[PDB]
Amino acid sequence: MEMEKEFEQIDKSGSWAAIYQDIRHEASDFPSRVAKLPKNKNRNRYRDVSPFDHSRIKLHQEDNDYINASLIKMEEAQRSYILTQGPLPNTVGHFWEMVWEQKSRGVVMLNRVMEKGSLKCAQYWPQKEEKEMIFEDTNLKLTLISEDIKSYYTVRQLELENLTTQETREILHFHYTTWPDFGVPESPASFLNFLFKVRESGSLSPEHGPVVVHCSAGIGRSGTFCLADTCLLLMDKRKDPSSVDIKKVLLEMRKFRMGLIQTADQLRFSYLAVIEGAKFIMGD
Repeated sequence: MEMEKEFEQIDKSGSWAAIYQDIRHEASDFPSRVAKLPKNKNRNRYRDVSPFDHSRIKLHQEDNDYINASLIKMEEAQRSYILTQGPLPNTVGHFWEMVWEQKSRGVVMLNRVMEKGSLKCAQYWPQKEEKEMIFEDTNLKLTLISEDIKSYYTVRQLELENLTTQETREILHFHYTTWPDFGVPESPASFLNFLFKVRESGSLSPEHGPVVVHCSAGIGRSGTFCLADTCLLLMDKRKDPSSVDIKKVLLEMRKFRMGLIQTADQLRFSYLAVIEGAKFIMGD
């Protein structure tokens, strides 16, 4: 069923809550035993959001290999993403350790450091060229190279140095700054414009490791980003673009991380973004 028609159908009948609850009922449940170990309580921002053991990212240290992050592997679309929580004060060094070990080219950030008067993630990158950051627990140096501030997003060039080997790499930070404190955006135009800028950079391409994407919990805004990307890529690839079923793709992605898409408003917005973004994918 053409999603666009399915869309008007749900909208006229006002069934978005009932659709979303079907998804929550059919979604996978797998064990997350490593996340719940007592030695990791201060590595988890929220008690009810954990990586499954089968898909979690492991740090390459013998000490404690745990970080609240998951590998979403999309086999038909040939895309992979790492979804993670906003870094905590005790995990900023683990975050950049992961970015290095997994060979990512880009980091995607969908939240502000402060929202609704409270801190949603640590200030984990440097704000001035001449004031670099050193993560002594994981032996890494991070320097701001350049900054391009636009109306709806900011792009930053960062240098990450492994102080153990003195290798350096360029990391691109893509920061969407205008998601509202409550609800979802009214039009998906600026979110789609942002997604295409990430694509154009090479950060989503198979010559690099998976992009790292995060919001506060790493499941809501972050889920919207990867669901919309994967769905548009499948409409490109398939003989019949109408065969792309957004609810089935979301359930496949939830085999890899719990809770992706947090509200019925986020579900609706994901439909809207795919429908509108298809009006370039099909040749316009």
